[PDB]
Amino acid sequence: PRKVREFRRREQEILDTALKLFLEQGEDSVTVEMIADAVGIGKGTIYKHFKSKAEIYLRLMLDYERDLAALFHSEDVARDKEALSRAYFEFRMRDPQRYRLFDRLEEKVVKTSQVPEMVEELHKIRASNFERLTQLIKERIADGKLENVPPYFHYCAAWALVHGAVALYHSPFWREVLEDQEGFFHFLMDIGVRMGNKRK
Amino acid sequence: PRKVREFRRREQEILDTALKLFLEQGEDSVTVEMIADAVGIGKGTIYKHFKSKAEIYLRLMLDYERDLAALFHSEDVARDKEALSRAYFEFRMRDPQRYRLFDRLEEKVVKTSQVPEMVEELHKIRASNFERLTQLIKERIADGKLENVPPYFHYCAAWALVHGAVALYHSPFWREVLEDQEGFFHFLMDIGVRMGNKRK
Repeated sequence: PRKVREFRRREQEILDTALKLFLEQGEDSVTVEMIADAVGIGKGTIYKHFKSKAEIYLRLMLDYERDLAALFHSEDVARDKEALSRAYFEFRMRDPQRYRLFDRLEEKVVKTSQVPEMVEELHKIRASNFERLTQLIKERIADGKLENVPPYFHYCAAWALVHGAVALYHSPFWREVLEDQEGFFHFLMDIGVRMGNKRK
Repeated sequence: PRKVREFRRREQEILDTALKLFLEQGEDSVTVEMIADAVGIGKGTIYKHFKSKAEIYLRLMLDYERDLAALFHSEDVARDKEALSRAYFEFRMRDPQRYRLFDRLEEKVVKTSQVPEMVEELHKIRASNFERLTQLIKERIADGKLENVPPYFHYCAAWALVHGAVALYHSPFWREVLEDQEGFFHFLMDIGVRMGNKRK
């Protein structure tokens, strides 16, 4: 499996390197040559790893859902809720600058020359994760922690917050909160986990 | 006297009439001529009370803040919290399409070199309202309701939600949330009043 493991290493750095390159400067402002030079493998191996620039885009967005999927222990026997729900909220807001980037890339790629094999593969896992989210809510309404209301009361709520906070970390002058301020983050985590919780 | 009250009818009604027209039709798709006929008076009549269409915009946004100002009963000594905290959120989300209308209207022409005589009054009234909000936040940490963290931790949360919900009340598929479910509102109300509260 040795020829395999160094393939995955080379491929991963190119993915980690590239993400900084889009997040730094600009999403459109990078090319394979910049990513090739940032890793220094001379624009030929990266070609073998990923055929096009757009392929890296979705491979990032695919892997983003793979980790959110991996966060969901996916086997729903007992296990601790809330804490997984916290791991959810921590995950959604961990890189608000990355969040808005991925929205741009889906709006970019899907309309313009989408490589649909990964786009159509993507929506499947996104809809698969959505199911696991609504499932996570139902188990939490069953225990009695969360309030007994339709699960789209909640999944829309958990969506409205995460959409607003990322809009906070972005639109105005709140560059104070964006960097450091781990007491707003863990405060914001407690906001989501305690959102809709029942009080007698 | 009797001579006074009839000024207020035209101004109030035409503004109340007009506000509905933008939300139904479009903010830019309407003109004073339609608004003159929507209540059925001469355009010349509207002209004396209100100068141009673009100026009509801010008088709504001013009155929206004028009512929010009146809501914070700094006149009153007692000062009932929580219900005022709900009255805040109830006020902010009662017309989420109007919030985006005012947000969109600010994004539109009024921001760029149009009737600034009215524009700076808004910032003054908005910044004055901001004071009463952060004041209400601090007073509620005094009682022990909110968690003891810097008082704009909460104003940032309460802003991120209200920005997300308005984006939800605007989300593509949610035509039910506005009129079918009145129980989603009271769900968010219990969410807002109980947002950031301290535990044992």
